[PDB]
Amino acid sequence: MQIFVKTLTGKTITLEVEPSDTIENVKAKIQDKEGIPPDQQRLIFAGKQLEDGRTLSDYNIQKESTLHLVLRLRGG
Amino acid sequence: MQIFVKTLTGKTITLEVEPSDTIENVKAKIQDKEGIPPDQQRLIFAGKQLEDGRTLSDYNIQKESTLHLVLRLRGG
Amino acid sequence: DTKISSAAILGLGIAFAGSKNDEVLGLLLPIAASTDLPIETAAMASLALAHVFVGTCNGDITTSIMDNFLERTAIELKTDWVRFLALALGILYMGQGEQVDDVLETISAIEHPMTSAIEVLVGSCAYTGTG
Repeated sequence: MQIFVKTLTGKTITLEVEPSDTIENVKAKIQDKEGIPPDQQRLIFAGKQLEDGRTLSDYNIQKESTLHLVLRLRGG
Repeated sequence: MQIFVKTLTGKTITLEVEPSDTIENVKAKIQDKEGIPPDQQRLIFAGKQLEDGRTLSDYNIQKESTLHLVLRLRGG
Repeated sequence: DTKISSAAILGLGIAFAGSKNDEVLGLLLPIAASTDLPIETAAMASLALAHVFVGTCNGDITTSIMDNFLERTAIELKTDWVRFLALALGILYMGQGEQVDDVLETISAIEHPMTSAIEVLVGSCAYTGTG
């Protein structure tokens, strides 16, 4: 499955994953592509954070899906 | 314990929770009332934002407490 | 070389000027709603957002713009910006109905940083809201 990942700027990335792929796995493919560490990532879709462990099948994330990549951050 | 949940939009929901109720549990009760997914629920109190896990007895949230709930961006 | 950004946000603002599409608030929101973002584009972006949707409005916009206000920690550096945050968040409203009243209540719901200065500015000037 060919999915797209739009950055919080414009640049996009095409990851060749599948429906039985786990989010964590996807983040891994992103780290190998760019260089950002998982712990420093946050996939959002339809205005909602995608928890880890789950798969692209749970969110019904089909092909040509533009995932909104963001960088989470602690607070207080 | 009867508590009130004031949403930024404009509404006040009343729930019957207990001091031994976990924030996550509260968010669930709300989802059943309206339909706003848990993840998309930012509860705030006299202190600050309540994290998912602790209980209403940790933040010293007594009865008749108005929790400022904010929607974290739309969510399909 | 921090400057190309100003050229971007500028064009965009003039791009979807009169159209009210979906890709606008789609990416603009996060830029100033996601989770703590460089006051460099955060503020600017926000401005443009209101600039276009200066007329109409909605809750999602507020609920969001608010989420950021909280993720705004003076961890970056010392600089004046209350001029923008106030402006936008200001014109953002114009109707009536203890609307702005609730907003201020939120700012209080959390801690109490320098923002307090704003609590007075707005808290002071506003439509009748006594008993």
